[PDB]
Amino acid sequence: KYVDKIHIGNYEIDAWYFSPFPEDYGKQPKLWLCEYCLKYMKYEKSYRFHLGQCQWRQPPGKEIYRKSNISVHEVDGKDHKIYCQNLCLLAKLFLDHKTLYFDVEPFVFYILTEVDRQGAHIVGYFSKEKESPDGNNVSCIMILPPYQRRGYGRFLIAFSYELSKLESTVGSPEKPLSDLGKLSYRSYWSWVLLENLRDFRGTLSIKDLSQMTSITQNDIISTLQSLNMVKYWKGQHVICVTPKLVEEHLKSAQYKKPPITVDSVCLKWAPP
Ligand SMILES: O=C(NNS(=O)(=O)c1ccccc1)c1cccc(-c2ccccc2)c1F
Ligand SMILES: [Zn+2]
Repeated sequence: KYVDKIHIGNYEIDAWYFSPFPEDYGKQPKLWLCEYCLKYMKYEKSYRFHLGQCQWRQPPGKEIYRKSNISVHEVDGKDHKIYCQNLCLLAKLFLDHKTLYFDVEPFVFYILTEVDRQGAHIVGYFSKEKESPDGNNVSCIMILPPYQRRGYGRFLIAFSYELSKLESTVGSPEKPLSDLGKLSYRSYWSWVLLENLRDFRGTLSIKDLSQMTSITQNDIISTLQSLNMVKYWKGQHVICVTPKLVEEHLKSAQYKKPPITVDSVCLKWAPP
């Protein structure tokens, strides 16, 4: 009765939440999605027919990042409305709190793919308001279940701050965050701030760290509080840490997986 399982590419994936695909699509045992254009179909036969006809082998929009077989496409919701609506309905399967599926024109979408000889395979994405009155640099961020906890979420969160740096602005993801999203941001912020605290020593203020990382002062403070690296003096949070305590944190299992890194040399983008 609601969609509860999808087939996309070589994966079958169970749903986590309701998504408002048309009612008729929910009635089927599975929903079949083209992994390139994201069209959703009701039958294995209409899916197989589509696979032989469809000419897409990557997302639409512009490839703004490519390094080896990792790529990011920027897709404006006004230029590619149907693709973006399809992506939003797919994402809502895994996001409890996303509420926008059809009115995609105010958004830009950054689609992460991993490329082989067959084409560019969607891993996840994040959406971002073209104009955010609140300074949100991510609206929703979703990594499909088979790629979760494998470094792709870390890449996309880093990528989102790389755009913010290019815009000379700080940014924070729109709340509420998902459960995975919270853990992932907390770990990313800790990593970035600890690595900057290692490389300086260093007369870095919180404002300094915000300008260097595009992480907001508030998210830096809440992170530094969770690491017990801040003292408070007459109304001001101030950094307080030894080089050694910084290394103790970084030696921990959390920060030991080799990251897929965002190479600024491979990013092609300027503020619109
Ligand atoms: O994969 C993830 N994080 N794990 S990760 O290895 O990339 C990572 C992230 C940050 C720090 C360290 C490791 C990840 C990161 C952000 C969002 C989601 C997500 C949220 C709701 C529904 C579906 C997915 C994630 F799954
Ligand atoms: Zn297709």
